[PDB]
Amino acid sequence: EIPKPVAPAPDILRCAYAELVVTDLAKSRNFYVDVLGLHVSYEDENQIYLRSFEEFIHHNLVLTKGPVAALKAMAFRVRTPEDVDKAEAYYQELGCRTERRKDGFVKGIGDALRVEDPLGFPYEFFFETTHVERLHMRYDLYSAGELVRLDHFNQVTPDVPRGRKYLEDLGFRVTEDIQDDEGTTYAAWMHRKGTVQDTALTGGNGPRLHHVAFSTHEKHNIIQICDKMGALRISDRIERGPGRHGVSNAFYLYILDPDNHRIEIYTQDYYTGDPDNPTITWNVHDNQRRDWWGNPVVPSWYTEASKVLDLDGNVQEIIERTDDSELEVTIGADGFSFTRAGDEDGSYHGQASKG
Amino acid sequence: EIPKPVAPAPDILRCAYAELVVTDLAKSRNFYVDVLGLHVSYEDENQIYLRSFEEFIHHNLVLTKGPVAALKAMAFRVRTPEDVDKAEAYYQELGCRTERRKDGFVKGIGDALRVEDPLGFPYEFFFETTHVERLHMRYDLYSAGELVRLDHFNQVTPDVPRGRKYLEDLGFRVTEDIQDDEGTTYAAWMHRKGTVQDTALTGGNGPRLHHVAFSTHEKHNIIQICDKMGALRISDRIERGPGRHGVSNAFYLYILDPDNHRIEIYTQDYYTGDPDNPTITWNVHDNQRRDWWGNPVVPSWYTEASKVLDLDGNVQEIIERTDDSELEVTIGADGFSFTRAGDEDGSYHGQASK
Amino acid sequence: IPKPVAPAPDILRCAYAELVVTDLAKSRNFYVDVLGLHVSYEDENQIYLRSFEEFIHHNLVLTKGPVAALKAMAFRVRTPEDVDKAEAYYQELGCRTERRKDGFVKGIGDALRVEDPLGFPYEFFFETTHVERLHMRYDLYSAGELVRLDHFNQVTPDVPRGRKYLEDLGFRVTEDIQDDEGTTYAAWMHRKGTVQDTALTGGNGPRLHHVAFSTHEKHNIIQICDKMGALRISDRIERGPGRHGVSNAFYLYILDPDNHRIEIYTQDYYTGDPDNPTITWNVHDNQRRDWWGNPVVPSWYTEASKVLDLDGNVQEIIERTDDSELEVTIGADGFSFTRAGDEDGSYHGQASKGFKLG
Amino acid sequence: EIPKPVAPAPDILRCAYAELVVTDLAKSRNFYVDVLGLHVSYEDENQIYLRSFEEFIHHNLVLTKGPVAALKAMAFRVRTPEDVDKAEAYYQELGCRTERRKDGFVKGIGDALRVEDPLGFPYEFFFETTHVERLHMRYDLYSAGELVRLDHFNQVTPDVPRGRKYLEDLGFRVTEDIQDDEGTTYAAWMHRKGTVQDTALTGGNGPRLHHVAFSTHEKHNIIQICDKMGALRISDRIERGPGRHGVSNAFYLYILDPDNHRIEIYTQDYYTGDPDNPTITWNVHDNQRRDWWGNPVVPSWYTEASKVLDLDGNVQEIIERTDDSELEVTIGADGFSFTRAGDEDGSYHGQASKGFKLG
Ligand SMILES: O=[N+]([O-])c1ccc(O)c(O)c1
Ligand SMILES: [Ca+2]
Ligand SMILES: [Cl-]
Ligand SMILES: [Cl-]
Ligand SMILES: [Cl-]
Ligand SMILES: [Fe+2]
Ligand SMILES: [Fe+2]
Ligand SMILES: [Fe+2]
Ligand SMILES: [Fe+2]
Repeated sequence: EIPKPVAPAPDILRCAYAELVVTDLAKSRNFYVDVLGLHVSYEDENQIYLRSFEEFIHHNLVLTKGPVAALKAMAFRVRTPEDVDKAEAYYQELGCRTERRKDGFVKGIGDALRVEDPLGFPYEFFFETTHVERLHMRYDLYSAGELVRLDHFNQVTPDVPRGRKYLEDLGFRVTEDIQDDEGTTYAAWMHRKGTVQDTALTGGNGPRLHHVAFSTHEKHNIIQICDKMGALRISDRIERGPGRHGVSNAFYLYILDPDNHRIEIYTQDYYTGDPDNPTITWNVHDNQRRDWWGNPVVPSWYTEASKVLDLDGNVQEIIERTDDSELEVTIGADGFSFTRAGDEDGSYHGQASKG
Repeated sequence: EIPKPVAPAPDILRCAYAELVVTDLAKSRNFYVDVLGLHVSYEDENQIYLRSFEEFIHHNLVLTKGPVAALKAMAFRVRTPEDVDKAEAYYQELGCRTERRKDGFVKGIGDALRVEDPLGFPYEFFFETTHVERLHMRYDLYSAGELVRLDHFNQVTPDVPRGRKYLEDLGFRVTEDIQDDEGTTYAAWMHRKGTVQDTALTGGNGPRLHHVAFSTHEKHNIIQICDKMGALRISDRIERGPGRHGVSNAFYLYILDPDNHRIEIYTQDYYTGDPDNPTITWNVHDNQRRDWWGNPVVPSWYTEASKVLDLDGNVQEIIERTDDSELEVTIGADGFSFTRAGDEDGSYHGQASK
Repeated sequence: IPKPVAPAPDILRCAYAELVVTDLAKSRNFYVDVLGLHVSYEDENQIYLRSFEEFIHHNLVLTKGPVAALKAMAFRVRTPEDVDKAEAYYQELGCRTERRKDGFVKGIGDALRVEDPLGFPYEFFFETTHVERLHMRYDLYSAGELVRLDHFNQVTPDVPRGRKYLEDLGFRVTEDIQDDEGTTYAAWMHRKGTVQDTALTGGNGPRLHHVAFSTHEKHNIIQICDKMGALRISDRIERGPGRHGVSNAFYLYILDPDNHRIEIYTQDYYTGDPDNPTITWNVHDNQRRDWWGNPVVPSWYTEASKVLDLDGNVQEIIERTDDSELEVTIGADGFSFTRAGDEDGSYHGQASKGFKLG
Repeated sequence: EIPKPVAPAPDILRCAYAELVVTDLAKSRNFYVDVLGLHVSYEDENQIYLRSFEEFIHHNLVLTKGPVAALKAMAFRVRTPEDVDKAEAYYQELGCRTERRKDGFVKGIGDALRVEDPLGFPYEFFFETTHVERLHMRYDLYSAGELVRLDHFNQVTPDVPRGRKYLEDLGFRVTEDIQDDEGTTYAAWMHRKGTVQDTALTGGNGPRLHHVAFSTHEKHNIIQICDKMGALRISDRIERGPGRHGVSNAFYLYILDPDNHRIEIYTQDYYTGDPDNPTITWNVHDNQRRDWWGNPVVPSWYTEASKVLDLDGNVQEIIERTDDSELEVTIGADGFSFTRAGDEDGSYHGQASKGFKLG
């Protein structure tokens, strides 16, 4: 168990940006700018800084050329400059490795703290950031598939309860989770900004980054991303969806970038900002929990995820999950799922839904 | 081959309605009225007559209680009363069994001809029908999943070229098809009304009815049907989709009624009314041909379809396809498909996609 | 206008308009950069444009000239022989015709242009150069994509006279607007099984009221408005967006650099059955044009494009003598209602929603 | 100027519900339930309690039968029980009348404080509320026009800077405003929950309630409300819209209930939760500021609004605005608006846009 520090937690506003290491900056640019339409805040020969349509902070995504594709930092903005001090004291008490840079790690961010957190993830906390033109009314630029906000991160970690307690102490509130009747937790979702999630934990071998998620305005915008990928004859990079989630209630899609970093497109979850927001727990065998329409979850969604780096830029060692596997208990040879609890009709034994 | 009659073909306007035999009328009512929101044109203890939001003819669907669920008739509206006579002469010349009822087979249809067509399907041709309130501006009745038009039928038949030529002789024009390099035809789509299809042929054991399709206004209306089915905890009756079709370019969904009759929801195909409308042929191994996004086609979509009846109400015997199977050549053990022709990356062998 | 003995040509649909424009570059910016139409051909004299789902060569030809005007509204006919039928039909009507075996504009073959009995330059053709049908080119699809040509709309002074002539030509009336004293203000009529291929608006004419393009969805029309706001050209949004009464379509009217009016349109209904029910609206029904009762801007009733004769000269305007829709609905002596017979929700001497004429 | 109390401000979460007095409860029920599709939490012969599709607190709207239609309370939820005490101390320090009911003023609310605020508005602060079934996945109930959340209130008040400062001290941050070049503020928008607004100030004679706003998921849901009102032949109850706002960037519609209470339908504004969120100031003469497409703002939008009650249930006296009128300076006889700053072309002098004048 990760202890609760005496030191006060920093006041975290929201997920703000991810730094992803990519192997071929031009191929990555083509995906994120030409295919997906993200907006360039800054670029050079080593990095591309990208933002969503409604963003005013400098960026939501930094693509950094490197030898090994991986998550380098998942950054959360805090409420005040003093909250970066609070973050530093909090993680030091946790016994975590930290590094503070008054002029930032990436362009457009000022005083920033990176940490190797108790789950092995590279978290950044910052307040100071360079404001840019907020493009929210630039309908002359708006794409039929426009990505309008950064919504969340999702982390693969082997022990979900352990991670959950730590994030709650940090001020994240759990909104939804997946458990079974034998005391196992498979996943949890947790927030600061008053949507379903700013980050989320998926049970599995980790630390690995499961995905970064961007929002659209409407469901047809997600449909258009699929249609465009069909026209570009890259439909093989559509991993899963489009669908309606059970957990979160959002319309969604998962696609794969050139380094197999997974990107979710997401819209129309609900408000969670009240402190007694009702927590929703799904059973792992409920075939409407991940896709509300019962569409099967492809095995790659459970097994594949991105490496993460430590503060020296080296890949974190992966620790094996020993708790039961969501893949195995739902779609593996001895798995089970149901449509209606207690009804044999519409249940699946040893296979995925829909044939 | 089915020879072309010397008798002139009836002038067919469009698909108009289907009569489905159902085993439990109340359960079927629940599905078509309460889940799907179709509008009641007439009902009693034996039948429910239903129409879409924009329809002015009496109905687009008749649910008839009976012992064995099946298609009883797929009905096309013809241009004039005289076209019913032309239909009778045409099918008589083909040597088909016909039945003419001057006052109709179902309520709200007048003079009507039913035939056991050369592919074993029960076709009806009629002109006269009772007009009803056209609900196209009744937004006080509009559902979040509103079904707005009847769009098409899809028939399973063993020899697609044979059926295609017969339908061409009847004035249907092929818009799209699926073939391979060996010259096998797996499916064809063909129209009268100036959309992609009024009926369609799927290669397989037949005669069987693959589906009846209704359209929505927008893609979100199809999404809502899925969402509603999840809320009703009947997501197991979502068979395939939602998706974008390759063939037709329509946004689509397939669902299953209480007797396993398959219903497609469909929107936003394209205009085909010019007589030189370009015909599109897809390769059977193209994994974007059926679902443009490359999502796999579940085997039940290829293998399962509804029985059809003869004019006595008995189930039509089935003839097994001898041409190659689309299922087998794409997703079966010796099948394959591609994302990009000639590229092993994104190809699938002995396996479906994704 | 008498019904010829000669058979009418079999008309499939509206197919394209040729508009004369004064500044080709400014017109290009509007139709290509703002509206996203697709270039089939262009040079210093003309720009040929098509919608997303079209396979014929073009739906719009922009021709540089001194005086902005409609030069031709073109209908495609079913067979080559129907061009001969059109020629014989209009000759019997006593109309001026011109036949060009190799077309008037690029990508059209054998074509007949006529100065029709209402003074409009109609073209009939079958032969056209097929192009890449872009209907699945989602790599090109814009948030405001125009997917088809839907219809034309013509200003003419005597609507019944025009209606009868178009009925003889094979168009079928779907909807109209009349009053209780027997005046007709507008009529809509079709060949292709939608609400309209052309339409008549009562007023001084011949003038071209608009050309209409379709979108897939209502949000595509909303995006056009949003984009025009972002470009700071919201003053070129004339009217809308709205829901029509007549046609039931979602709509918008915008103005090109020469004030040619373009409608964007979606989700009208099927009309292909021969006994398709006609719908007649009362002129005082404030839901007939905008279903939500939003006021119809006066320019919509007064402004429209000049049309040319076959020499390229502007057609003389003939004044409407029947009552004016503007005057009887939104002028100082006008009225409209929300519910027939109800004073609540009625408007007298002004438009709906609190406005009078500017 | 309203002074900043020494006492700490309550921590306000969000707007939570309004109580509207209505004259004919059945007619009001038909509007809010049958026309608009709000979900009944409770009703009797005197009150109807309604919530939106995604709500889990007891209600977002209470309709209370009474002799004079008016706003009775605009209610904000606070973060903790202790924040109700803080609200009481805060308003007392401001010299405002307060009333505390341990078991609530309306059903499904617990310990609650109502106040006559410094602008004459009846505010409620509460934490405790009865949870109900959250209908957010009840797609079997979902309407083509479904109202999914309560979004905001909008208040008419004569002195916008005076109100703005008071609300800022209370912790609301201004996200957008409308000013001119002569020092006049015509309107301001301010939030707690991280959308553009939880409440808003519109310059005018007040206190009056301008509107209550509900959100939809998508723009087509707003269009459906319009379409349905046409089918019901109540298009005369569509006041303004649908449109795209400049301020807020939301797609919108304004409609009028049976007592002329104005309801906004709203979707797809942007995130404001960062504390340095950029404040956007529009010039009052910019004809894209209220409707981005330049559609004219109907004069009733500027002149009509609902009465508000004091804690005794009597109507609050109206105080006249002396600052310049947005109506007058934009669409009135000496008004002006532009499409492009400094361009005569597309400007409007002494009339509205798109060919209209004031009736
Ligand atoms: O591509 N296919 O799977 C198709 C295309 C159109 C259809 O109507 C259909 O039922 C199947
Ligand atoms: Ca000034
Ligand atoms: Cl999921
Ligand atoms: Cl109109
Ligand atoms: Cl506004
Ligand atoms: Fe996610
Ligand atoms: Fe189909
Ligand atoms: Fe039109
Ligand atoms: Fe508002």
